Amino acid sequence: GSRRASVGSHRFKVYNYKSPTFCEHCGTLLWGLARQGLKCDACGMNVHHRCQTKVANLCEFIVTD
Ligand SMILES: [Zn+2]
Ligand SMILES: [Zn+2]
Repeated sequence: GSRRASVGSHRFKVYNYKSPTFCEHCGTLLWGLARQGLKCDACGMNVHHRCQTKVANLCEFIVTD
């Protein structure tokens, strides 16, 4: 089946956003045409590069057997 996992760290990777997107740590716009911020590979959370180390929430995602 599947489980709702909740883990201690995100897996952030630089991402190229295609529409105006806001930082899920600080709230403000991820500015630019490209490389505007980091998307978590596991849950999709978007943050600024400069906000990465400040992120304090759990990373939640569905795991399917
Ligand atoms: Zn995450
Ligand atoms: Zn931010």
